[PDB]
Formats: sequence, structure tokens, C-alpha cells
Amino acid sequence: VNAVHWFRKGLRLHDNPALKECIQGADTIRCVYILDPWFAGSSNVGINRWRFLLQCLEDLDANLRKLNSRLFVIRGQPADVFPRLFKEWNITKLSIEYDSEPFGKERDAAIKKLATEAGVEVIVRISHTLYDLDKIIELNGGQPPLTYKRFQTLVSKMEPLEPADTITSDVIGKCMTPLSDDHDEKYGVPSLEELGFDTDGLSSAVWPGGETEALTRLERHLERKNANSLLASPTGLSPYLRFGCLSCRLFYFKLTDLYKKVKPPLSLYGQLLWREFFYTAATNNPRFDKMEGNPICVQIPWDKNPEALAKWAEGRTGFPWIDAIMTQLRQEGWIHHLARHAVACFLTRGDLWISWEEGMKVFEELLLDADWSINAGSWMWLSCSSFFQQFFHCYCPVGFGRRTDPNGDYIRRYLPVLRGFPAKYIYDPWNAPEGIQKVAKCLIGVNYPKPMVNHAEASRLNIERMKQIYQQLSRY
Ligand SMILES: COc1ccc(-n2nc3c(c2NC(=O)C2(c4ccc(Cl)cc4)CCCC2)CS(=O)(=O)C3)cc1
Repeated sequence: VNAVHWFRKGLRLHDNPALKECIQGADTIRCVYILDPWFAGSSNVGINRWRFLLQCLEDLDANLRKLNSRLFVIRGQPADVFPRLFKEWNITKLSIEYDSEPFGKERDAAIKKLATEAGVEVIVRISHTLYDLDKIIELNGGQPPLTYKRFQTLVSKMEPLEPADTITSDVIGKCMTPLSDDHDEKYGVPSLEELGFDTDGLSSAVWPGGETEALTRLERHLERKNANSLLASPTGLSPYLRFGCLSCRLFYFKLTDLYKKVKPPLSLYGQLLWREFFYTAATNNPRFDKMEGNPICVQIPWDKNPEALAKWAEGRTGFPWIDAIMTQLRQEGWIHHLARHAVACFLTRGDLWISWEEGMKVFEELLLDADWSINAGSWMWLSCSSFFQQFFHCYCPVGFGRRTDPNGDYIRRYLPVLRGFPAKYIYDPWNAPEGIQKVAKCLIGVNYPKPMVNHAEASRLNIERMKQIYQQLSRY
């Protein structure tokens, strides 16, 4: 009985039902991760996401060493590699954490067919989400809830959540891992260079990957529970929830019991419920990330403007607040939710009137904490393309951050070319007189671009555009 556990999400040894069940009754246990380096550059996956993943894999491998096992990293496509491994290792069991996202579901269905057609038993267990999303969808009558309010109703009628024991020496028991001395050069965790990324200009990651870092942060986050809010927090947990280094169910229980000790609203579960809601909404919708052909998405005639899109993506808008946020995102992989509101409003309903699909693709590349379902759901939501509950405040790309940080310390940290400007002009340097730009050694339009748009005029038009869209929807 040779059992293999396939890692994709759920990159942890705690609360891993699929791994626990696969281990039980197995003589052999082997943990695999599959990636192809040749397609790493063309997959819209940025270097920070790759680095966080590789660090997750190093931590899994290290933690597996403590249990006397090892992680197997295989280069290739899962449809091509799994037949060879079934025969090479005489696989009897294959286990995966369930993936609700449509393209992952189709991929897993193909792998399940090949495993079964080869006489391999397929173990699937839910642990990336709090609930069985198909059970939520059934309780809603076969269609996913279209509103956060309806979703909360169904969750409130759900039975209280049960977690799962951590994989230990006592859990593994008499289960072995076949290991060779050539293992590291054959199945070792890849470097970024192997994936084709230049690392010479890199600095240490602000968000270190892995289950160890996630559980260390969780204890400090529970202990603890402006301009400094914008900076990454050493107790932030959102990337670890996305990659599965931290179980959302464990996080839920720890939050509940700390709250019980401190004092049971959904104020503290709000982020997890939004996460759960977008997974539920996307799971049966293969065009969830599209406007055309997406049955839940308002059809809005967005501008097609690649040059403006590229200015926003590359932090070259000429609005330092917007550019500092997009620069933090590209450099670190995480920005504050209020900063996401700011740059996403600017791109779509606010200033540039560019499709939410284009912002989603940029965020997909650079953002560490948003799966496909959450990214698409969040972009449709903020652009009033789906899940509509109200019109939104139009954020000011100059004033909003100025009230956040009057001195512009956030601007100065991520846009060093502007550090010479005084606070009076740091958020609108195109208003600085010529002599002031010279002193700051930053000529607007040479060292830093001019503003790409007039916010007052653009936002005024776009606020009205959105109203007309929704007046049409009332008539239909
Ligand atoms: C703009 O692109 C993005 C903005 C946010 C995300 N994102 N990432 C995670 C989560 C979310 N989304 C949210 O929480 C909400 C949201 C939406 C839009 C904005 Cl602007 C801000 C918040 C959904 C409705 C209210 C809260 C929750 S999570 O753990 O599941 C990690 C992704 C892409």
C-alpha cells in the first residue's frame, strides 16, 4: 500500500484531513508538489508569489524532516507525471485537499479519472474552507447566494463547525517514506533562478512563507488582539490563509475562544465569511472572472486603454498615493484593504473606467492573499458589476491618503524620488512651483510623471455613467 499526498493548497501539517486519512492504513506515505518551471514565466504568476510558494515548500520539507519524511518536488504537468509515479512507486492511494475553484475542479476530475483507471484510490477532503460549499449551495436551492446578506443567513442556519489532528509521530505511526541519497538533486525544492527569475535585485521577503511562520504569527496575532497601518504587519495572516499554511478552521476556533475569554458577532469573522462567500459563488461558474458570458455580471462598456492600464499597473499614474500603493504591491505582494479600495476605484468606477477584469489580472500576478475566486469576486464587487448592495464612495486619489498620512511618510517610503517634496505638495506634486521641484531635485514630467487624468472631471463623468447603468437595470 503506497500512498501519495498531492500538495497544492493546504501547505501545512496541521488540520490536514486529506493527509491524515491517506496516512491511516498506509505502509508508505510520500508528499508531492508538482510545478513546471518552463511555464512559470508565462503563467501570470509574479516573483513574490513564486518566492512565497517556494518558501512554503521549504518549510513543509523541513517539518517533514522532523517526522523523518521528506517532500518530493516534481517538475512537469500533473496529467503527465502522475501515470509515471503510479507505476514507479506502485501507488495505491492518492489524496488531495478539495479545490472548489472551477478550473481546479476540472483539473482534479481529470486526475481522479487517471488514478481510478489505474487502480489508485482517491481521497478528497475539504479543508481550504470553513464549510462544504456544495452543502451551502444545496441549502440555497441549487444556486449560489448572490448577496453577502443571503450568504450570512445560510451560514447562520449551518451546524456549528467541528478541526483535525496534526500529523505527528504518533499520527504517522508505522508508516515510512522511501528516501534516496540523490533526493535533493532530483526532488529538491526549486530555486527562483530555475524558474527563470532574476533574484539579484531582491531583498528579504516582507511575508516569509510557510506553516511555521503562519503559526508563529497566529500566536502573536491573538496576543495583540494611520500611516503605520499601511505597512505590512508582523502579525498579518492573510497570505498564509490563501496558500493554506494556516487553516481557516483553526483560525476560526482561536478567534472564537479568545473572544469568549475577552467577553459572538460576525464582526471578527467578517473577512473569513467574505472569503467563504466568493468561493461559494465561483465554484459552479467557469466564467466568474469574465464580464461577457458571465451570468452574474453587469455588462458595462469599459474603456479599452492599454497605455492608461500600464500606467496604473506600473505605478506611473502621476498620483503619488496611487503610485506608492501599486509600488508596495509590486515590491511586497500585500497592500492594506483601504489601499486596494483606492487603486481599484481609480482604475474602474472612479477615474480610468477600465474593466475590472484588467485590474484582476494585475492583482492576480502581484497579490499574495487573493485566490482566483476572491480576486474576481472582489473586483466585480467594487466595480458594481455584481453583488450590488449600494453605490460606493468615490475615493479621492489626492485627499484620501493625505488624511491617512498628512506628512506623506507612506509616499516617501515607496516613492523615494519624491522625498524632497514638502508635505504641502507630496500628494499633488504637479502643483509644486518650478523652484520647489528644483529644490526637491524632482522635475514633474521628467523625474516623476504628470497626473494621467483630471480626477475632478473624470470622476464626475464616471459617477454619472454608473448611475445611468443602474437606472437601465431598474427598467429591465
Ligand atoms: C481590489 O482587489 C482585491 C481586493 C480585495 C481582495 N481580497 N483579498 C482577500 C479578501 C479580499 N476581499 C475582501 O475582503 C472584500 C473587499 C473587496 C474589495 C476591496 Cl477594494 C477590498 C475588500 C470583499 C467585499 C468586502 C471585502 C478577503 S480574504 O482572506 O478572503 C483575502 C482581493 C482583491
